[PDB]
Amino acid sequence: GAMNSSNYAELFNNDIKLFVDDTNVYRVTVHKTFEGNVATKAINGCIFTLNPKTGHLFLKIIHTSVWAGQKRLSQLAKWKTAEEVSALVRSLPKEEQPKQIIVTRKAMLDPLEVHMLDFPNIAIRPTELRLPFSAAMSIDKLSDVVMKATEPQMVLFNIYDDWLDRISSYTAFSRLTLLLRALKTNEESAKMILLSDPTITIKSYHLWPSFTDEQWITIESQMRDLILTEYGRKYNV
Amino acid sequence: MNTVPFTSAPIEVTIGIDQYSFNVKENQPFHGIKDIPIGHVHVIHFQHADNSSMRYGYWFDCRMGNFYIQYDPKDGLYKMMEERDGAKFENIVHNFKERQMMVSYPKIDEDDTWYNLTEFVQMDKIRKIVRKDENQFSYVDSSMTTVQENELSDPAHSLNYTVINFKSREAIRPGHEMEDFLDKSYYLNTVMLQGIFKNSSNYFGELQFAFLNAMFFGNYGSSLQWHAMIELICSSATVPKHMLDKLDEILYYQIKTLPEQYSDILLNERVWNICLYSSFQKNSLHNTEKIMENKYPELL
Ligand SMILES: N#C[C@@H](N)c1cccc(Cl)c1
Ligand SMILES: N#C[C@H](N)c1cccc(Cl)c1
Repeated sequence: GAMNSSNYAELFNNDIKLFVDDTNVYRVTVHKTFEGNVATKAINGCIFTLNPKTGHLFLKIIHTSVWAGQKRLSQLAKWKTAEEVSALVRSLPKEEQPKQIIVTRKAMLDPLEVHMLDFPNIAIRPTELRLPFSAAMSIDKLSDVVMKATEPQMVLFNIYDDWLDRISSYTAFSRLTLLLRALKTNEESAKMILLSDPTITIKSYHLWPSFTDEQWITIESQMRDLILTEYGRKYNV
Repeated sequence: MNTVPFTSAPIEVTIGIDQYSFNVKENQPFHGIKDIPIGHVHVIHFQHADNSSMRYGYWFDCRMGNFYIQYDPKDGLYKMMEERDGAKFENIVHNFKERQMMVSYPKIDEDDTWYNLTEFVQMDKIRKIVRKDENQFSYVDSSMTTVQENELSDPAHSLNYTVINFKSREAIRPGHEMEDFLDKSYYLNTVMLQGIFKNSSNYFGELQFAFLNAMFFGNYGSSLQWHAMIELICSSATVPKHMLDKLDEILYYQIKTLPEQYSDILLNERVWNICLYSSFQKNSLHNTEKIMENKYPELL
């Protein structure tokens, strides 16, 4: 069924599973036309497919050419997402295929179920968690590869860098969701926190800075302070 | 005009014949139903006064044999049987007719209701949904499950309706996932009409039979089938015009006949609101939409 706080440790067991977030698949800017009407211009998007145990991220870049001449794009985007996730599963060796796919938005359930009819033993599940994966495009190296793409492309990342050498996947996912929630709530301040100290850098092969264990504690506290600060600003608390 | 005689009525029972119903008292001198119109299937059905559990009944066509009802005190129900001796059956019926111990199928001359509800229903197709090859008539009751219900448990006692499942490989061509899920025309026209039913008359016959079993027995699986067969047409962008016009007539007479006080249990709000107001055919069912809005505006 649906995945929630009661069964949260299930994310870090040994059954292969993937989260799929479609928020950033169909992205547009809205603008006025010469005649004073309104029109949209699409920009490149991405499917965010993540194994929360290992940190492996399958970032399928959705190039704007896939929308050319198509109608009802917000609906199509869900079905294109499901088509691409299905294609990914089929591309993986059998022993790497997921036993569960958890979609972050319930509107993806039917499109994904229909595309996965050939896999009756892969469970397609919603979640009651509010996960901040829409903020993936606030990670500079991910946004850069999406915006530079000139054609459809799949790029593979480890969204946890090397953290699993020192922490569990439960703690790594908690760190990731805190960072992403902070970037979603106040992107400029979050990036300031992450880069303020020039002596801590991002390795060429990493997405996040090379913080020591003690520095991660400080950073995590600063991210929590940001989120709470923004909540007080929002609600006048 | 044909006759279904009864040996006796040993237990108090409500007896229905098609859309008509009447009460018989325990040990009342009742010996059956005469003047049954030739040319249609019919259903004779029962609800016991001391145990409204299990509505049950029999679908039959008097052109296929001579049928009578005898109460079985061991199995505790009224059973349909076939009498192969024609001269004996005629003699038994003539005696009861002379003694005026039979009620008369009260068909008003102006009234086409039963034809309208059974236009496409054939006894031969009923006998393939309800499998009991040694009898020419078919038993149905309130509790019988459908093949589809059993997949999600005695197979010999099942209703073998055609399985309709919108999220199944049968309904969805590989490579046409969005297309076939949002527009069911492939599944309706190629898979169901051309492939399984062979023509629209057989499809409408099964739809009509499912509705009648839902209404007369409160058979839940039959109600599910009736709604699935409506939804499959309404959710198809490409449907022959003659089928849409006929569906509107079929549904109009079904909604007209439904008991007002059973609407809460016999009508699926989601399906009807989708079919009348959101589907490809939302504007193709004028007569049905008008009766639904005037008779059951709450459901909508
Ligand atoms: N009209 C009517 C019913 N009360 C009724 C009475 C006696 C026989 C039959 Cl079939 C129906
Ligand atoms: N004797 C005899 C059978 N019980 C029988 C046959 C035909 C009609 C009826 Cl009511 C009864």
